[PDB]
Amino acid sequence: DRRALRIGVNGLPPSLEPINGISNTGPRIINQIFDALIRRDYFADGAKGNNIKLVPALAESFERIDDKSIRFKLRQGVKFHNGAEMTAEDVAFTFSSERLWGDVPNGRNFSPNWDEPVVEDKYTVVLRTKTPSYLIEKYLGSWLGPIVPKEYYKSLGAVAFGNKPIGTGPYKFRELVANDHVTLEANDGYWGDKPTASTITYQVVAEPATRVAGLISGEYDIITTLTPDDMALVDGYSDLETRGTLIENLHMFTFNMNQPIFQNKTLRRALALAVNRPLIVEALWKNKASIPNGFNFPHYGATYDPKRKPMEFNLKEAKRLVKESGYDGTPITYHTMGNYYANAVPALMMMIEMWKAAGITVVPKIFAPGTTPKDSDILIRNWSNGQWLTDGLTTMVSEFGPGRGVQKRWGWKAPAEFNNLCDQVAQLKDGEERSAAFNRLRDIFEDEAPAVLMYQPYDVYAARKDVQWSPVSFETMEFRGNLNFK
Ligand SMILES: O=P(O)(O)O[C@@H]1[C@@H](O)[C@H](O)[C@@H](CO)O[C@H]1O
Repeated sequence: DRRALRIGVNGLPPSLEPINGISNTGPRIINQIFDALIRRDYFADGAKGNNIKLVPALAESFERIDDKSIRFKLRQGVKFHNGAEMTAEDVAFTFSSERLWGDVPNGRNFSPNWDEPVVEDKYTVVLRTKTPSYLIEKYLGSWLGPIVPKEYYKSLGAVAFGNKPIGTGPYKFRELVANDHVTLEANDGYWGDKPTASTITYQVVAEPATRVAGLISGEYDIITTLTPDDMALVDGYSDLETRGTLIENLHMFTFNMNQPIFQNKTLRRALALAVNRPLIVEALWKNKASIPNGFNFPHYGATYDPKRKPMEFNLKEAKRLVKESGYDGTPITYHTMGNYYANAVPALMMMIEMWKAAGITVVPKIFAPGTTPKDSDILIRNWSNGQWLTDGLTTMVSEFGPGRGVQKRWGWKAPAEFNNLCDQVAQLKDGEERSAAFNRLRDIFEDEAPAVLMYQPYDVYAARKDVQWSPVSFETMEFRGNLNFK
């Protein structure tokens, strides 16, 4: 009776464990298998997929009890896909030190300074931080929020769980063939709205042209990760149409600052100032992508500055910084996994011409999916950052802050003021002091260039008109109240 939904995707996450799966590819599957305590209701009050409104989901209700603690009263009788009941012990294990120190390597890095949860009774749990945090609600309504089954997860382990996941969500896991496909089936025991698809298959078609062809042949219902130039060919078919939105993600490139050439900021800044981002955005994105003024976005709220000035493209100063660095003309690789990111390779080719004008030789190192390149082989690599809280702390603090990946793993030796301001904004209410501390972090980041911010992508999907689904302003696919078949 219900139609089978087929989605052609750019890739699959390494795992379906909610934290390990954090990437451009995981949420669109994880969002279907799991629910969090709080859900971002993208379409609430007439919004077109961009509403920040957080509403209770596995939590029937909640109350903030002090500046570091929230008491959650859970929905009763909700079942995981294996029959076990969702209780306070599952929620406590989800945000426990045992689960978040998985060796799940980024559980600790993305999380606030959680104190241990308190199970007050079967359906009541207090989630709390060791220091004051006014962001707890936002953290529990984000991609960190999915609730996992304690006993099943403990018996399997994080990675085996990530291959056979069990959650409470509208679609249950059926099968996975690594780097090929994931198939989910409707959970007719779902506590929320009835799932409208019989099955949902996510099938990897790494090349966009082959993926557009699949939609025309009728092998796919929806396809992901297209560019604004693909819209003309697709929209020509009366049966098909494109659906796009400006998402809360940033396309960027970053450096292995352990490498001697990038241990200092001089050549990082030359590589940053030589990029003419408005020309790339015009030529490849039809001006649909948006250049931000540092890590600065409308969904941040009180920490968004509309009047902030952008970083200027300056070839003259980039040439002078190249000369100043002593750069001897060694070709620098730029690792890119094909077009995992929309317009990744055409943007790199344009930037190579801009870097050549500055006197820098950058060569592409296109690597196939499945090839996990070693850290030592990386010089420049592309990346993206999902701005995953409706707040300024993510991703300037969460990715580039003290003790986290960019500084520890990739060796960015950040200034003292930056790291102190990162700690201060975690324990600080919105207002005048917080807003200026974020514009100070933005100024330091611009001067050090541990990464270069390209643009906020205009995320383009394509679909059959007989599949009623609207994209959301994030790197996921929401089908709750947003998936009908004509
Ligand atoms: O760009 P990919 O690697 O698919 O996913 C990134 C994550 O690596 C990153 O940790 C997260 C938050 O910054 O944003 C994603 O979009």
